[PDB]
Amino acid sequence: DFGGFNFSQILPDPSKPSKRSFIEDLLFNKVTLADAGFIKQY
Amino acid sequence: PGTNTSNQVAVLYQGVNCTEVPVATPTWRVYSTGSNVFQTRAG
Ligand SMILES: *[C@@H]1O[C@H](CO)[C@@H](O[C@@H]2O[C@H](CO)[C@@H](O)[C@H](O)[C@H]2NC(C)=O)[C@H](O)[C@H]1NC(C)=O
Ligand SMILES: *[C@@H]1O[C@H](CO)[C@@H](O)[C@H](O)[C@H]1NC(C)=O
Ligand SMILES: *[C@@H]1O[C@H](CO)[C@@H](O)[C@H](O)[C@H]1NC(C)=O
Repeated sequence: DFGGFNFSQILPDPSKPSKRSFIEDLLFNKVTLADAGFIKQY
Repeated sequence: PGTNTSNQVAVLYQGVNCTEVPVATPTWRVYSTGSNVFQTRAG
């Protein structure tokens, strides 16, 4: 009840395993990285 | 945690699967006993 202001697209989304907002997920899809040490198993 | 507090230390093998230490430069192997080995994303 924020006076008619809608923050759903920047508030966290509980459904996703990572509680990222819609815009945060959009940004993470937009940027593609090259590894971050995700425990290389050889 | 600092020498004065304790001489007990923990060793982290960065980017290594925890099974690869049983699979396996450092002469000391006194930590191969394990029983408290924890596999983190760091190693
Ligand atoms: C706040 O904005 C979101 C959309 O940005 C609204 O969510 C939509 O709601 C309608 C009907 O409930 C659905 O058809 C859409 O699919 C929804 N969009 C998304 C991304 O879920 C939301 O209803 C708005 N909140 C309020 C109180 O009006
Ligand atoms: C911690 O190290 C300092 C050295 O500056 C020493 O004065 C202090 O006694 C040490 N603490 C204990 C419990 O030994
Ligand atoms: C490490 O090894 C086991 C089997 O060798 C494997 O199941 C496990 O997923 C690997 N650990 C990680 C963090 O990926």
